[PDB]
Amino acid sequence: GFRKMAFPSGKVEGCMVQVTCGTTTLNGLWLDDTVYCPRHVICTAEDMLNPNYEDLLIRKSNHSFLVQAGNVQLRVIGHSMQNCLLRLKVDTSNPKTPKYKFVRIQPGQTFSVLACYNGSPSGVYQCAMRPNHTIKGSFLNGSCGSVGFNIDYDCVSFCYMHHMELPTGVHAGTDLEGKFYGPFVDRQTAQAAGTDTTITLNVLAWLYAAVINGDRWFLNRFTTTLNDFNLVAMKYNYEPLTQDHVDILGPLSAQTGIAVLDMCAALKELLQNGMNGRTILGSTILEDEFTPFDVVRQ
Amino acid sequence: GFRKMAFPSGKVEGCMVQVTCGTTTLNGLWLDDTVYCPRHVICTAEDMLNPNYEDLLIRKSNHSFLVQAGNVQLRVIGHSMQNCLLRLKVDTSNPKTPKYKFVRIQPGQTFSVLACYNGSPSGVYQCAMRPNHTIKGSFLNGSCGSVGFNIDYDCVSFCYMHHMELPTGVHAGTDLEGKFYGPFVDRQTAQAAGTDTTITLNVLAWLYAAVINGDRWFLNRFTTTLNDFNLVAMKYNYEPLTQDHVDILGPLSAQTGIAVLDMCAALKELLQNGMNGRTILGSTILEDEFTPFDVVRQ
Ligand SMILES: Cn1cnc(Cn2c(=O)nc(Nc3cc4cn(C)nc4cc3Cl)n(Cc3cc(F)c(F)cc3F)c2=O)n1
Ligand SMILES: Cn1cnc(Cn2c(=O)nc(Nc3cc4cn(C)nc4cc3Cl)n(Cc3cc(F)c(F)cc3F)c2=O)n1
Repeated sequence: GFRKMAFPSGKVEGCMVQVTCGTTTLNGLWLDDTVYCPRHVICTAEDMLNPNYEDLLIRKSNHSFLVQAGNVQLRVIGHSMQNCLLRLKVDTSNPKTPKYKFVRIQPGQTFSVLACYNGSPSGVYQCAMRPNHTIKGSFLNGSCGSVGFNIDYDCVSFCYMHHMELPTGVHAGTDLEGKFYGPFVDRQTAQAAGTDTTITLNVLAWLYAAVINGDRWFLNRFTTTLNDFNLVAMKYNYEPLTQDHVDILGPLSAQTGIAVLDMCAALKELLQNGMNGRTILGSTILEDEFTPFDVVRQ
Repeated sequence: GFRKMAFPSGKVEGCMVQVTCGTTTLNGLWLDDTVYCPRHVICTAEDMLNPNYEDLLIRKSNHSFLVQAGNVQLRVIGHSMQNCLLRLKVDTSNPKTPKYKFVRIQPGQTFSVLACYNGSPSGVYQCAMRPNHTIKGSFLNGSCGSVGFNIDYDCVSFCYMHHMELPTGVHAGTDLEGKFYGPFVDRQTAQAAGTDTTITLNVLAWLYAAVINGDRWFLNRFTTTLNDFNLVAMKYNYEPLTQDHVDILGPLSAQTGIAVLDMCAALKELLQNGMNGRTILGSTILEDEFTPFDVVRQ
């Protein structure tokens, strides 16, 4: 019974606000007395290609910022720019602020997204940071500033602030210090992501999950070293497997009785021969956004 | 970017409590001054096969119910049984109760699930009521009493309270009046649902979703009648299509400009010739847990 599940979103929902500059508007994140939002909000339509953010910013007063939390207008007391984020100081502390921290997630790791429009939460889903530092999100116009997060105990680890859609339909954004994931810049120019690779640790977890679910037609009796598997994997644009990843897969290996390198030998034959029309957990494509942690939990 | 998306769960998270009788514990739903929970909580481990709930309930008083809303304890002031649910009147009106309704959902309709573990939310995901009145959910031990719901403009429509997992790994529960979906009874005995069917109206809406998102390869120049299509549907364990179904699909037909019976002809070809190892909206099976409403909203 494996499926993508999001963390409950309530702790983030009480932090979503709307931020408007003139006629340009997007989502912002209200923690304590600070509102975080993409600095792109200070662009007019003409500014959106080739903006000079330091010029646009110095030309702004606090009153230019219209910050709305539901029915309530909050007043910007002060404002500073931090990389590609604005930090708006505001006259009131959010009573709903959860315990939180700002983290920089790593490729292969998952998080929940609260997709938001004009400061209003719309939906929640899980997705993963890709090796090429984009995310395959589900985002419409007005979603700029929507936030990605994980929850451990009662602490929300914010890790993603949505900025833009790339021409291929994938998405780019920043951490909550405003540093972009990947080689992107916040301008309305056509930017291409590098070629993507498959998250091997997660494909391996998925194969383990399929074995736990009773499907083992892809297992074989070949052996491989880590080095020889990594050489094959890179020829098929799969990420090489580190020994840390082998350690991460330890619990699934012990539960199923299939040594990590033996599952790699299964994967190797799948990569070289394909699936001869067979399916795994019902699909002909190897899923790579289900983490070992997700498998173990479900 | 088209994926299953759950409603933001904040309004439901504020209603989740833990209910314990002796050592038996599960989740309850706290609305105004009432906690709703499965009556199975009044079972000792020895009672859980073939219990007599009328017998067990008369032997308890308000004191025997321990209700915890996080750190706070709520005092039970009264109690009664309604079908397979207990209604516990409490001390305190939940200050966080949203605008809400209780609805009974029909087969093929979708809802979000807030999976909970002994009173604490842990995950959220979208699923559907199967034609055979079970749910293909993701529920672990301790999830009894978790709730399913939809949201329409600040009003939460509760439609499902989780009770149990069947031998096949699917799930069974009640509406918020305590009446089970399907042929099931709340006791720890092996029970089976009827044979399931694929939700034709949902597959068709998902094919429209694909057309809108650019996936056009499965279309053909052909067309079919309702009666001939249903001859194919029965042979492949799909639900028969009705004119109401066709009427429901009108807006999706208009937006894409593909007549409904034209999409049925494409579906008939997909069922008969299988897919070519190609994908529709990223998946390699015909998805049937998106309603026409879901496709529009996304
Ligand atoms: C299809 N899609 C998927 N994700 C996105 C996110 N996204 C967005 O929501 N808005 C953007 N531009 C704006 C236009 C506005 C018009 N008004 C009146 N107000 C607006 C505010 C914004 Cl932010 N963009 C484009 C974009 C946003 C950036 F932050 C950036 F650095 C470069 C960009 F090209 C956008 O991608 N849309
Ligand atoms: C793996 N899984 C998938 N869904 C479920 C839901 N589920 C559940 O969470 N609990 C159940 N039995 C209990 C045992 C308890 C032990 N303690 C200390 N407290 C307990 C409370 C419960 Cl409810 N069940 C079984 C079950 C629950 C019912 F409500 C019912 F009518 C029949 C049943 F067989 C269960 O399925 N677990």
